Amino acid sequence: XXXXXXXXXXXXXXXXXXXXXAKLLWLPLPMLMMLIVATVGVLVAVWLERKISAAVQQRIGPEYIGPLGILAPLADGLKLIFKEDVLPANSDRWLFTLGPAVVVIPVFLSYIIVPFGQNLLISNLAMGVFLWIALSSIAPIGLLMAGYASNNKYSLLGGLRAAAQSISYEIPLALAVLAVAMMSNGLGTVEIVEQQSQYGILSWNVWRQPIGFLVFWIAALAECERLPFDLPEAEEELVAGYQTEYAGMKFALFYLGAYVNLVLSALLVSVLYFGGWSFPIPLETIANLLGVSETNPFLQIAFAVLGITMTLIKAYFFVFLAILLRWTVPRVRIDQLLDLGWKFLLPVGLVNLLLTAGL
Amino acid sequence: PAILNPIARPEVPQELAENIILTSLNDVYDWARLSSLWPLMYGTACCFIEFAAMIGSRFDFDRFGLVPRNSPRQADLIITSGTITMKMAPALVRLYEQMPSPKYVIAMGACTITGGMFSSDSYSAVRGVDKLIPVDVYLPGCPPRPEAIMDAIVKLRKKIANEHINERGNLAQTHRLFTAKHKMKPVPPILTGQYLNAPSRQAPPPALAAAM
Amino acid sequence: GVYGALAGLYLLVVPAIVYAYLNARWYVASSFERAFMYFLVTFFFPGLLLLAPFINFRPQPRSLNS
Amino acid sequence: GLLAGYQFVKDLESAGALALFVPPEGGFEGRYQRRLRSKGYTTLPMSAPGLGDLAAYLTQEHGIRPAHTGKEDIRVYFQPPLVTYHLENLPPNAKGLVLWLIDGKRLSKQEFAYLAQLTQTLPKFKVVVEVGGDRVVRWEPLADWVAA
Amino acid sequence: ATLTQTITFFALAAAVIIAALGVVLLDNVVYSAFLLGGVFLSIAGLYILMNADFVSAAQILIYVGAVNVLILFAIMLVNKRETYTPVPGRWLRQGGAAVVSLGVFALLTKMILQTPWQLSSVPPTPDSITTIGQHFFSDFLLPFELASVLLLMALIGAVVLARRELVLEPEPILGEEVVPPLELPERPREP
Amino acid sequence: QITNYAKEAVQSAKYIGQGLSVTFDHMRRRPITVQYPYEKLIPSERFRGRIHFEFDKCIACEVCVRVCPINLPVVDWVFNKELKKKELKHYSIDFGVCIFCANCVEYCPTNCLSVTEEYELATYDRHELNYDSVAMGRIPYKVTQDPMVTPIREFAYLPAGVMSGHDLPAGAQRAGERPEAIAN
Amino acid sequence: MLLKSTTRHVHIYAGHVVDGEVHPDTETLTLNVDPDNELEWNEAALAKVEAKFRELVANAAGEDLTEYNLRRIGSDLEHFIRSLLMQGEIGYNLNSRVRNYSLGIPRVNHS
Amino acid sequence: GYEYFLGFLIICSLVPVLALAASALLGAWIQFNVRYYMFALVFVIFDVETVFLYPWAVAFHQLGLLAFIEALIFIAILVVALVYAWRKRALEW
Ligand code: SF4
Ligand code: SF4
Ligand code: SF4
Repeated sequence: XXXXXXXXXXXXXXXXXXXXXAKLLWLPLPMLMMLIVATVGVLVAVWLERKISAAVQQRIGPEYIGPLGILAPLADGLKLIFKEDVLPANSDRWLFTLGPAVVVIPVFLSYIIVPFGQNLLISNLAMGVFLWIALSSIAPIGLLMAGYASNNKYSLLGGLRAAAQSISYEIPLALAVLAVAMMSNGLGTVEIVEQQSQYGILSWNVWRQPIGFLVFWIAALAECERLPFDLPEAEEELVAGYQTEYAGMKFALFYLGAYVNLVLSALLVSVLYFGGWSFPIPLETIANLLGVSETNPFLQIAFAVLGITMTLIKAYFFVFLAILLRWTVPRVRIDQLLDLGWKFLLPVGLVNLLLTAGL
Repeated sequence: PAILNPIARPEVPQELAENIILTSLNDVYDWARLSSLWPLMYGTACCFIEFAAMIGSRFDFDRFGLVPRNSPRQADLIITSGTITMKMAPALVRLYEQMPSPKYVIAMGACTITGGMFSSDSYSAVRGVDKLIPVDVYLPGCPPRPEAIMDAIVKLRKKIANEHINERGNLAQTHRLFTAKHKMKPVPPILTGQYLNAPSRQAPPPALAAAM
Repeated sequence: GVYGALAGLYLLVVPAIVYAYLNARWYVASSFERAFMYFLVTFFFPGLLLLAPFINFRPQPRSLNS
Repeated sequence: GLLAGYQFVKDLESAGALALFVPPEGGFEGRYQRRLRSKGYTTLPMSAPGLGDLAAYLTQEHGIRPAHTGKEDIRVYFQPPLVTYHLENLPPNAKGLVLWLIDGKRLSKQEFAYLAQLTQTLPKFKVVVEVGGDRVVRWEPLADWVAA
Repeated sequence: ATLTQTITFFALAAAVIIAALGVVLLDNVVYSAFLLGGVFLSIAGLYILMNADFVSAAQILIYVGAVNVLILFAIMLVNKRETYTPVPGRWLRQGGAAVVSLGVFALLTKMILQTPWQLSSVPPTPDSITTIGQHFFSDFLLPFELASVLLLMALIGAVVLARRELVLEPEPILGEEVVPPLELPERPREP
Repeated sequence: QITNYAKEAVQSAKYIGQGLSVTFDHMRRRPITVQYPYEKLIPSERFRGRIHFEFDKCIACEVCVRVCPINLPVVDWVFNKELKKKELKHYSIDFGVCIFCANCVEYCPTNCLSVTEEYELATYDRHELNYDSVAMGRIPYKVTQDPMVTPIREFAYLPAGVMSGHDLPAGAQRAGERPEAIAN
Repeated sequence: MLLKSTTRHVHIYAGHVVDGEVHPDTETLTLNVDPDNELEWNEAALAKVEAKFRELVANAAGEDLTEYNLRRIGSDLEHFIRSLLMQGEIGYNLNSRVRNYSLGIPRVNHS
Repeated sequence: GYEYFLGFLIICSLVPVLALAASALLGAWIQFNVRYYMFALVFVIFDVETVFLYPWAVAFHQLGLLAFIEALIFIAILVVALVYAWRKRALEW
């Protein structure tokens, strides 16, 4: 019991500055400027989810809230904070609350990697395309405590099925980063976008890694998206999966934290295989997806904000392509999910690593 | 007495004090719950196809923020799109108790309002869904049009906005729990999970096959 | 990293101009133009989210000329 | 605007018979009967098409015949008068009641005229009718609305 | 930056031994398997303080990301084993192991504090991912190739030991004197 | 093989690429939807919305009660032996028990009961649906006389060829009702 | 198993209740009248329902513990609670969010 | 250089939990199908393979050709580990 006095010894000794320096939250301005761009990266991806999925179905999408659904990600996220989140009756309590936290704090901490904009980089760590695949492997644990602590039979079945899916698609995702870590001679995500900043478009890694972009793309969407996911129990293998007994603010981590995972996946397709904050000649004509003049005040305000946010704008394209793949591929079953990340995506991710070499 | 089924006098003063700041933080509490409320993808009888036609492209579901969530926990609204018999009446109260407390049932069709055309002579039909669960909006029709239920969403959306934030405590059920002991014999469960490998399907029994 | 010089023109001024464009031609827009309409919401989204309850896209009252 | 104060309550204390004009998508009327309910006024939201003759339902007792559906006989349920029996139940600390008549588009012009003058003769009783639609929530007195 | 690095050591060094006392002393075995990741994440957080950014990420990927997941898939395959739990099994020899561990800890702390360590004041690790992969192919090349044979064999045996024999389950292939399938021919006998 | 595996990926990832060309071409089409509270779709000429009642035309026959599937409408009549003709004193149909089968408006001798156009009846209270004789004897909400609602027509009312109600500047139904009264 | 008879007002479970979680028993029958507060109760009338609840459980203690027989107790309980409204003992709760008047409207006696 | 002051604050806000954690110490079948183990078993063998390739691939052009044949003996012997798991139905589900 000699460690009973130990944990309260450095507790109050740290608490004197843990309350005193508690008010100064996000004291660096490029940390607060990131978290606003982090939040509106996710809030687009909920608006872009409901609007692109309505466009492929020839319905409107959310009108009547905001101008054209601009507040529809906000009200869908604010109603979950206001709902009286009550636990199931016979269940765990501590494992139930940290259920969604272990799933989504990995995709929040590993948001510190992505260098969106030439003048917005939070920290250039010594790695980070390896720290991302390390941190995202904590997420199968949270799918096991969401499944266990919810204490119904069908969410254990959904918890063991969601964990064994994320198990299967992390190892081809590890080798798809190993292709562009071999070309870039490093894991630094500033060094990775620096090898693609030489010729603008013709030096992007998707032109050099046509298969490894496809290994990354199928493995990323098999860990964040809605297309290869049995959490909709339309096959009735479970009731509703591991996200069954989760209501209110804990479900908001399962709901909105799957869009942080979609954006962070898309933010790294547009760093590895596409040049992060890289773009062609600014002084272009009216048909350059811009205005009509050559030097507008609306075009001096674009490239100043495009200078701080271009990788996320590129990530807004692969968010759009992930929704356009949802209404294209069939909802494939779990027996053919795990026969893809092991029997198909693991050899062609290993073959690409040898073809990224000389062999 | 003097008036049957009376209304009890609210003896509390109902001091619902609200300044400019709390009323602004109450309009956001109501707008976020009316403009994005999620219906449980539920329905038993014919009236679900008048509700599933509202998921489609002609009448848009996700236009009022309705996203059909096929789980009782993630949903709040429950449009009772079907006749409730003696069976499924325990199942419906279970899907209603498994809900975060700003619930807002709306009835749908004649057979959840008063059990409409089975209200005359039918031995297992609940005559109205509000014999089981408390309902917000009613909706006559058999079936209603998909336009007619979107008016009942609009009538529901007008009812969320009236809800003050200081009345969140009255949304929880109260437990006037009483207990009693009985002498009823417990019956073994008749519905066990074996159908094909039950010991009566493999072969016809004796004293039956002789006449065959 | 300024207060509102190259930020207030992005958060306050230009989103009211996209809302003059988004309210005018969104449903009557083309197929090539609507791809640019989705980009204008997607790029200017921190400004369009701020001046969101200060503009309404509800259609005008009908004439009833009979 | 967004931060509406309590000006809606002051017009109902003055006019007594308001005529709301709400957006048809719904959800923006009821923020003005929270300002009304925070100021002591209880609210009784009725549906305007379900009322018959307004004199016989509101200020008089009415024989409401239930659906016998062939199995019962013709019962007559004499319900108490709506705007009277509800005035005798709110406490004397609280102020009057306001009739929040939704779906007021289908009332006759001689039924708003009865609802206008009824707030005069009855102390601590007001009405709000949701007649018509407009893109912004706007109100006017019912004596103005029967003119146009 | 010294005080923030110093008190984040004891914020992690207390987090690992509380989770280590959590995996050992808790009555629920499932709570131990989740707190086991609290052991491994803290030590992987302790390598960032010790300039080991690769092995920190190699611990989250393997220990937390793979081994802790493999524990949990095996914890929840054995949950119907024994709900009896006779914690006082036959005697109080569960406290007879409390003095041997504290005797080891008193022995090692006697060593650690009094041993003069040869601390080298050389500026360390200039991007130690290239100085860790030059060691995989110059110094520790032969451990690196043999660790591949280790992982093959640990996959041959564990697939063999944990598969369900659905090829031929009632197959006692021959007999001189009768031997059951997948059981050693030395039959149990009481003298 | 090492060449067979990297070339087994191109045969699918091209087929996925010409799957995304189809789904993006689904976004080329105009959203053929009905924005409800601002574009209410017009009900048909035989749509049975709710019943209308004429108290000066109901001579207490109780045919509506005998042909209703659940004997719903409450005809309340005295005999009035001074006049020797039953004059009713109350009439009410309890909507919400109503299926809108409209057997009462069909076997009506006096054309007193009649279906309206309005489906937009929905209350907070169940007993507010018990419409009186003077609550059923009101004006139906016509969809086209709303200065907020742009009413779009229905299929089998558009002209011949068009299958949508939004690109409809004018027109009529698909065929004339009496063209062959002056023609043939 | 949780044999239960849950109408709007009368929730009868076959078991005892420990803070929301119900453990199915064989001796007990728990009962919470009016979970959603549609009626304003008092201690004089709650004892009348609780004496009625003792009356039906003791009377029907020769039958079989099925969900049909619990649904007969909760039917006779809900028929008893409605007679306490037509006697004017209890009344409708106006503080409830919904006023659908499930047990009949308020009405005066003999006009 | 600001993530480390952030990363200090993620742990400095949880020191109140470590004080309370030390005071805390002082008809439902799931059928046993061994595929939950066997899919993580083959994951453990290959997550350990791939973490050996990260120091090789970062310093790939800085090592030579004999260090590329050496990394092939690592990789080609766990191609045999992968095709063992296919033929023996380890990852069948
Ligand atoms: S009222 Fe008609 S449509 Fe509705 S549930 Fe009953 S039978 Fe089905
Ligand atoms: S069926 Fe028609 S004519 Fe006959 S009593 Fe009824 S309303 Fe009058
Ligand atoms: S609407 Fe139909 S069911 Fe109802 S009373 Fe009239 S005929 Fe009978």
